[PDB]
Amino acid sequence: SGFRKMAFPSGKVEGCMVQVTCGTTTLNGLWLDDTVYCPRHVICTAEDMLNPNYEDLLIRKSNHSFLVQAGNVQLRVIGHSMQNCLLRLKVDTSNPKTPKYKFVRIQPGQTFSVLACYNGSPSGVYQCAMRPNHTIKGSFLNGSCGSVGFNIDYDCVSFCYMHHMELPTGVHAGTDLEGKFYGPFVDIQTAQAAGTDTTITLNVLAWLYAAVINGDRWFLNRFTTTLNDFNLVAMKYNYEPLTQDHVDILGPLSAQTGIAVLDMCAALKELLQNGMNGRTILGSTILEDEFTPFDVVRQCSGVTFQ
Ligand SMILES: O=C[C@H](Cc1cnc[nH]1)NC[C@H]1C[C@@H]2CCCC[C@H]2CN1C(=O)c1ccc(-c2ccccc2)cc1
Repeated sequence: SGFRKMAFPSGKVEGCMVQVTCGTTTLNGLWLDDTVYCPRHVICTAEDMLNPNYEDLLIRKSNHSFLVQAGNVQLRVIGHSMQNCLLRLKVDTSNPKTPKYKFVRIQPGQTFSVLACYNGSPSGVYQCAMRPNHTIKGSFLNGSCGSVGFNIDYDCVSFCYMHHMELPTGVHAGTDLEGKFYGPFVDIQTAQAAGTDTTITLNVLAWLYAAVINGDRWFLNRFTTTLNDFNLVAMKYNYEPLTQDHVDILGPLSAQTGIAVLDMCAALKELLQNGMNGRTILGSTILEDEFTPFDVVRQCSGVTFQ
């Protein structure tokens, strides 16, 4: 029993973190095979960041303008190219700890684990969701750029995030591993701000199913709702509209608990209208939205408690 935010074991990623230095900037890169991936702003000073031109900044560097460290070993760069917002550096050695892996662009609402690194050295791990406004509520200090996000299935690591910047509200933005930002953000130190965010409805429902699988049913009710009357209520409380594809996604959880997804939407609609009356769900006093349906099935018993 119990339900916690849970990150994937981080060993396979820890064996890929390195340190990358260009001039006086140092940050983290990701060493798979014979490439090292890192934020392309490692080639910038503080002042360049106001208005950089990366193409023009990069033609000015050589292979030996980049220093790559892996533990105590110096790795020798033999090639470099820019890919959108990342650099790929080719190094003279193939990472012997490279895991089976793939690169994925995750979609708002999905979750992943982040290995926070400083100077190529892993310091912590936590789980977070991609918000609808394309930020994440990370925990990151200066020097954490190049820290990655990932999911693990079987033995295969799906890398899906690289950390590039922190926004004024204290949220974090970054890219996939082909260098394309998540959201409307760019690697320029120019006024930028998180767009308004929304509660991830699919996840709240998934988490209410969790609560039922463990054995708690206090927040259910006798009512059902149409999809459409749900949404009139959802918008008013700044929840994402529920779509039929989100309803189909919840099928398995609906089936494990015998609660119909709309019936759960009526449960939620009533939670939104009345509060929780000082009660809790899975230990929380507030509706939680950073567990996906897949996160609930992965963590919960396949046998409902009742
Ligand atoms: O390496 C980590 C940081 C990101 C981060 C820090 N804390 C959590 N995450 N890298 C931020 C870098 C690069 C980034 C690229 C996108 C546009 C914003 C920049 C911000 N970065 C700077 O180098 C930077 C640091 C400090 C200031 C600053 C300091 C004092 C007053 C105003 C600005 C401006 C830029």
